[PDB]
Amino acid sequence: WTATSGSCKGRCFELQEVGPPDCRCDNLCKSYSSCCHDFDELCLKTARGWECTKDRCGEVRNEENACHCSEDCLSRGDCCTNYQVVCKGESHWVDDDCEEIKVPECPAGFVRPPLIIFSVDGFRASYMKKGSKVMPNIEKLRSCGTHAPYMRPVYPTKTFPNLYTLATGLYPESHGIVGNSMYDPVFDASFHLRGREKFNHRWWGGQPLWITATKQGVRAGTFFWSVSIPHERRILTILQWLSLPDNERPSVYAFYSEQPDFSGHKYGPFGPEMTNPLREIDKTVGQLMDGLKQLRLHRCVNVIFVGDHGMEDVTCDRTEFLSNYLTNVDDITLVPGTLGRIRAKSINNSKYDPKTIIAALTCKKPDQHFKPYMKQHLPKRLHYANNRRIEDIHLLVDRRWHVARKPLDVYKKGKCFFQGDHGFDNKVNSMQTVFVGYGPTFKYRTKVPPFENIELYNVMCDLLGLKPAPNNGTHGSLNHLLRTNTFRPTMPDEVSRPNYPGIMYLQSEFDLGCTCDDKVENKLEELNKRLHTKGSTKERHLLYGRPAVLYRTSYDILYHTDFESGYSEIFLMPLWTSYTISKQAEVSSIPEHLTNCVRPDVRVSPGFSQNCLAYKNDKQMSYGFLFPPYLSSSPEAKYDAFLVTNMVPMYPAFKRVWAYFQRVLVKKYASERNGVNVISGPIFDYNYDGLRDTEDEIKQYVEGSSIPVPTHYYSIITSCLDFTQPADKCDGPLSVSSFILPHRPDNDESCNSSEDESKWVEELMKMHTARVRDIEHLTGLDFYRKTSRSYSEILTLKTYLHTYESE
Ligand SMILES: *[C@@H]1O[C@H](CO)[C@@H](O[C@@H]2O[C@H](CO)[C@@H](O[C@@H]3O[C@H](CO[C@H]4O[C@H](CO)[C@@H](O)[C@H](O[C@H]5O[C@H](CO)[C@@H](O)[C@H](O)[C@@H]5O[C@H]5O[C@H](CO)[C@@H](O)[C@H](O)[C@@H]5O)[C@@H]4O)[C@@H](O)[C@H](O[C@H]4O[C@H](CO)[C@@H](O)[C@H](O)[C@@H]4O[C@H]4O[C@H](CO)[C@@H](O)[C@H](O)[C@@H]4O)[C@@H]3O)[C@H](O)[C@H]2NC(C)=O)[C@H](O)[C@H]1NC(C)=O
Ligand SMILES: CC(C)(C)c1cc(Cl)c(C#N)cc1OCc1n[nH]c2ncccc12
Ligand SMILES: [Ca+2]
Ligand SMILES: [Ca+2]
Ligand SMILES: [Cl-]
Ligand code: NA
Ligand code: NA
Ligand SMILES: [Zn+2]
Repeated sequence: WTATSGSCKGRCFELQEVGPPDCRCDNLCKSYSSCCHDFDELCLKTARGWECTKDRCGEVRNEENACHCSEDCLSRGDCCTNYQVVCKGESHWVDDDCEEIKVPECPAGFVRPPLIIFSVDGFRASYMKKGSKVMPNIEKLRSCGTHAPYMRPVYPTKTFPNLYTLATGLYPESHGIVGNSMYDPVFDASFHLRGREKFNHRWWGGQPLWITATKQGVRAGTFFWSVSIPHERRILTILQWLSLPDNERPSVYAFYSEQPDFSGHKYGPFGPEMTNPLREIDKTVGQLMDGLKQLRLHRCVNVIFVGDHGMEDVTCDRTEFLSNYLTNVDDITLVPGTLGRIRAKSINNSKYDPKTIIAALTCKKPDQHFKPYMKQHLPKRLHYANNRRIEDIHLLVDRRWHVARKPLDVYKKGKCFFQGDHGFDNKVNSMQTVFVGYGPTFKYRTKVPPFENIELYNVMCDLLGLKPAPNNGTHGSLNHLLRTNTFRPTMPDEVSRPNYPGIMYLQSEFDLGCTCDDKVENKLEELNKRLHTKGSTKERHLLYGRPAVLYRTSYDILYHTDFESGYSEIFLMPLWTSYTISKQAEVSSIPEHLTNCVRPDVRVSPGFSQNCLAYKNDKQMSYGFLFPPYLSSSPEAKYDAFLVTNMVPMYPAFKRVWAYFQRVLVKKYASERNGVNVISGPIFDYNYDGLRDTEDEIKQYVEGSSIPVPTHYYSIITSCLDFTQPADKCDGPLSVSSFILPHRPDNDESCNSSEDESKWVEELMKMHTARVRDIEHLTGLDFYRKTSRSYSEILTLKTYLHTYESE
């Protein structure tokens, strides 16, 4: 209940929320059906429109007008935004030449440059270029300020997940807004676009920027605007708040436009009808900047122009129906569209089986436009699993397509309405969105590389002098956007120092069940192999320092001619293995006599070694090697590759992937990149939280042993960004690509896996591309500790994702 017979007189767009049943005069009142009776009359005035004209100049103040052209309007803070242009001979902001803002130029009583976030729904990255002729205000922001060619959204590429990521720095799995629609089984409650449950605070995890600000003494404007408040009134309200007294005035503000998303759904991303919404958004930007200029704030305020996601061409005819695959289609609930989420219609049905649903949806039609996954098997770059609101079964839908339960869902919701949609995999080009920063704290005329929207919360906090709440950004990775206010991070401290074992065991102390045909015998070459086991080639194979171990554990550094490793006594395998392959390196085969060779490592105790008998007796599990025997520098060096300390457990199906990567792709990348340094290793993430498992979280071991089975294998492949220099003699910036491959007992994910590895393996590896940072979270390791580069630059490198999309 609301007692709507109080009044909004002098309270219009009040910042503090008053509690029921007292009637409200803030934005949200409309969305809650709780505004006072006179809210429209007093707070939503429209009389005479939004622009001054010559005949209104110097008018007598009429309080009914939407905005004012009277002499007193500047001091009242309520002129139409074009007032000084029409009445005082001033230029529009867009007509002024760009001049570098070297320092904030703020009115007295301004303690810090304010931040205004201008968010645009569905603003696809390529609009900046393709629409530039109709968006002069936006183009001036972009060209004069700091811009990226695009910004990567989070998955799913929907509105609420991305806007709340912008506000928190968190992945959807952590903040809780995992889609525009959700069921929470602990609450037994549903979240929808329509209606009232979406306002309950239990949906919204983390700490959004407005709360971070408020807790630290910085006042915030509203972030959520009711759909019926027109854009001109949103801008006027921001400008009015900016004229408040110092003690009352917010420092952070947000504007939101429902466009161009609204029209893009109807007409497609480049429909001819899209030109007008882009014109209109630009006009609104022009109003803001003109308004700021009137207040003498245009060289004081930092402005962020940012989108939530892009838009793709999607029509009703490109719909896959689960009714064409499953017999049991009425025993499931599907969350449909540009992603699929499946759960049981009834939790009383004990004949519901996820395995049989997945199998009925796997590779059933030759041009099938979706792929089913258990959520823990989704590419780790998506970070889309660790939330009870994300259903166990997930469908990744091909760009340009939808998935639905039955045809009737599409025509009874029989002809097609829509031509655009979004929600797809966040690496897809059409889903990419925009970032522009303009103001005293941003750089002048500066282009920066594409980056992820999870990074922006930290920067917004830096722009406002706030300490960010714990989040998924990597604070410092965006310092290159900023003139000043940089955050100066330090490297994390190493927690565990390594042991450096020498030769401590005789061959006969081992009873591992391993064989090797290696009884094959010189003081020239005897001292030389000794130097290699003490680390004489380490400078070649460990280019960026050894990774630091950031948790408590017991591990050994092991040196060899061709590779170096950090060997875990707890997990009985390397945490990491590092090696460099020059452009000139040669690929050889595993000699016939060494096919089943595994050799005891006399530096490492039997008790902390793997054994071959375990693999013999585990009928499902085989083994691979981290440093590949195929890339040995010489016949004699190859024996090192067969050490028991270089062995890792591998399903035969996965060994097909791994063998092709090692035998073919590494050498290909070395030829293309002019050498590469490779770091490879295992990952254990049995609870799919994106974070390194402790020993007691491991769910699977090689049968009859304490050898833990990795969930994933990673590689980090580094070279010189200037590819005219070899990877091992690089003077400047680095270039990286990485992956986190799921360690699966089948290749069901790859529908073409019966074919030669040259037709499917690289495609798999591209799907599972990763950031170095993702591998850091999953391993508790810290890479690139010893380079010549600035730490901020290295942080940027660690956040890079190699996407494999063209332009
Ligand atoms: C991305 O960045 C984020 C933020 O940095 C990272 O998330 C953090 O990860 C930490 C480790 O997983 C985690 O720390 C835990 O916090 C517990 C207290 O949690 C509450 O308080 C915080 C602080 O205000 C709050 O933010 C939390 O909010 C979550 O939950 C509510 C709903 O309940 C949601 O509104 C919200 O969206 C959020 O949900 C997300 O996180 C939770 C986990 O907290 C997930 O379950 C959800 O699916 C969702 O992803 C909480 O309200 C604390 O109690 C934990 O302590 C246990 O573990 C320690 C280890 O040191 C152990 O010593 C203790 O014994 C203790 O164990 C006891 O509980 C166990 C489980 O009940 C039990 O088995 C034991 O036997 C013990 O009884 C733990 O420290 C931190 O909360 C989150 N923060 C957020 C915001 O998500 C994320 O990791 C980053 N991602 C990547 C990939 O890097
Ligand atoms: C989390 C939240 C959605 C409040 C949000 C976050 C940020 Cl960071 C911004 C910014 N800039 C805007 C935000 O909301 C804008 C908004 N208003 N009205 C809407 N209606 C439908 C959909 C979105 C909106
Ligand atoms: Ca949106
Ligand atoms: Ca884990
Ligand atoms: Cl109302
Ligand atoms: Na086996
Ligand atoms: Na297959
Ligand atoms: Zn949309």
